[PDB]
Amino acid sequence: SSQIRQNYSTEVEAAVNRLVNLYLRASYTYLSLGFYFDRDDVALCGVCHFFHELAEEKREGAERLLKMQNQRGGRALFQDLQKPSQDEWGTTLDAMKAAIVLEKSLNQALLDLHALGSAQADPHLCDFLESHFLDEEVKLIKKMGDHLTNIQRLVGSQAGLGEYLFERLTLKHD
Amino acid sequence: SSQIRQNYSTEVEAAVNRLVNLYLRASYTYLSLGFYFDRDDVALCGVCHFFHELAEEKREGAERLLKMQNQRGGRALFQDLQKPSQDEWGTTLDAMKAAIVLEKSLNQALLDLHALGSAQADPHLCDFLESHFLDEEVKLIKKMGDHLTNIQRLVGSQAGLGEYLFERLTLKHD
Amino acid sequence: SSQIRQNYSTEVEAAVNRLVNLYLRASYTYLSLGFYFDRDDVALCGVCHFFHELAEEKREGAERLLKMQNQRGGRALFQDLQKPSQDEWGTTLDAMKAAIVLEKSLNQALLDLHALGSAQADPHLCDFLESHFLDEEVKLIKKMGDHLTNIQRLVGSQAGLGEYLFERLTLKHD
Amino acid sequence: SSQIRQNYSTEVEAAVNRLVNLYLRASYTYLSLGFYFDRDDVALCGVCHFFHELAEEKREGAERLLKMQNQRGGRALFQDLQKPSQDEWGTTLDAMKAAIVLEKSLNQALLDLHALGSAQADPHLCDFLESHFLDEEVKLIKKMGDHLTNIQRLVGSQAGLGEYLFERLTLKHD
Repeated sequence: SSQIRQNYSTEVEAAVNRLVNLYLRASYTYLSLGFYFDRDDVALCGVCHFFHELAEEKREGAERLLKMQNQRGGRALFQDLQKPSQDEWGTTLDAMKAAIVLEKSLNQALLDLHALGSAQADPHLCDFLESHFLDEEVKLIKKMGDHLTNIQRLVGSQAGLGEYLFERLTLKHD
Repeated sequence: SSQIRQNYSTEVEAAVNRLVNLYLRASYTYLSLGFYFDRDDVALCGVCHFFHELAEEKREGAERLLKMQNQRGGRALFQDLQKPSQDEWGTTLDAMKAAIVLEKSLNQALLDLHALGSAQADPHLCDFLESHFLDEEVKLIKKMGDHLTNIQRLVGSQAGLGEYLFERLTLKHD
Repeated sequence: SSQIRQNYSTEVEAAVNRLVNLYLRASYTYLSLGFYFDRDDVALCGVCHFFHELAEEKREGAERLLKMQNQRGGRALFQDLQKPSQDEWGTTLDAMKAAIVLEKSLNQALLDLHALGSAQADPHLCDFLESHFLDEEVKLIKKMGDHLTNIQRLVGSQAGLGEYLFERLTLKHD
Repeated sequence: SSQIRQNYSTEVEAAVNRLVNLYLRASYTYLSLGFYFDRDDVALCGVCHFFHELAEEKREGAERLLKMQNQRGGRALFQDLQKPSQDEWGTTLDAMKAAIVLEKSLNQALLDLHALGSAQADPHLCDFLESHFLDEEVKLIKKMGDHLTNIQRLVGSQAGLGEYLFERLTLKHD
């Protein structure tokens, strides 16, 4: 039961639970991506930090959604977290491409949820998705697109050299 | 007169004045609630601080609305402030129930005003109600619901003991 | 491929991947447990912190196992993460009971893996499970048993009061 | 004579002396490796620091083993230290390959000694090899495998450029 629920549709409640699952799944994908880059036959430190930072960001996003669910009087429902789509992620380029596709899918899910909030006249939901979701997604996708462009320019005829240099000079950590 | 008014409907201007009255009335209710808990035959310090903090928050909300009214070129109009609905507020439980009802009514007034802003295509109003009103209300109502649940679990067969313990261990101050 | 693998059986590699899944599943269970205690109709702050701290600990355990997998030249393989066994977790007592059962299952999985390491004559694995897994589990299970005993002594005839007091006086945070 | 020897087999005592010789020999190999990279016709600063750090680590390992030998009441016996297997070590890649082979041989000697300790029911020996030998070896071999992968990706068609960049950007010092 809840003593607090107000202007919070069952449709939005369900969509929020699905978005939690999508964020957690994204986090799990990023967990796998980072560890792949820590394989001794891959060994790109900076790429591990990049994807693991994202794993943490996605988990935090899910956690924020769950906090909001409870603030509104909705009820968290968890589903299975599907294993990531690949066991091996190819080159830094392949991985960054998969990451952009992943983010675009999360972004579309956010847009769909915002549209649902508008349809349900739920301005708190609208406000919430703004800060910490919509703008963060746009910024993250821009960063990934920038990375992709730099990775692509570094392939040329010497892909190994380019991959090393990108990790050394773009993906620094700490 | 005003030299600044732009995209600010008479409908919104009037609704903002009514919302100021509702916030001030809420502040007055909270003033009364707190002092009731300071009666020598009631004597629950933590409950006084809880409601008096809310009295201050509600007054600040009204003040923000009035500042916004002037920023938009609307004109403040004050009405009587109706005395609070009760002279005596019963138990901490009774009081917390009355407080939740009060807040839900303010929240509904905010939602009605946001809807009016949408209908009048007034995005500044929309932005304004977001921060410092909509999200604050949701958070406050969640806190009150949490309190209610804890108060309710403490009644059992020993209501006096439970009421004392809630004030001592949940409603600490300073 | 790997250029580093030495004395690391396929049996242990597979068992390590399964243990990663078990730790992640435990983390997910704890995520759900904590949020349940943040429902407005449950509202036990200290219990949320307790289970969320464990969610973090379990995720870190999985992460350590994955780091070790790569250090040994094994290959991480992720599987679905099964949703937690319950959507609603009952009383603090019910939850603490479920947590102890969960931990005992993880502990048994650690013991099974240590036995496999002994059978495969893999002392690095043996060393690894020692620190940060075996002793941490024993300590955690002891803490949970202590909590259970205290929760049980607090039920008596006044379960609501006891549940509140345990959260207030045992499960403090920060 | 000794007044302290307890549960310390002559087999383990002898194996410990042989392991001291292997560690010292490894240290000597690393001494040679580093100085080769300081030849004016080789001139790779970072590679000198990398191998000289290892020379120090291996000497310290031998010293720890000798301290333990005396703690157990065994008697140190030194043998000749065979000169390193090469006078000239080729490319950074050739050298890193030779280093991995060297480390794998030390690791195997540690595993053989741990097995002997198990066979002789000597848990102090078991404990000792754990910390500061077994786990350090695994970590070091993982680092070397990572280096090898990076060196290999940098060869491509421009080996000179790749060798310079690895030394500049991976093997920094101080």
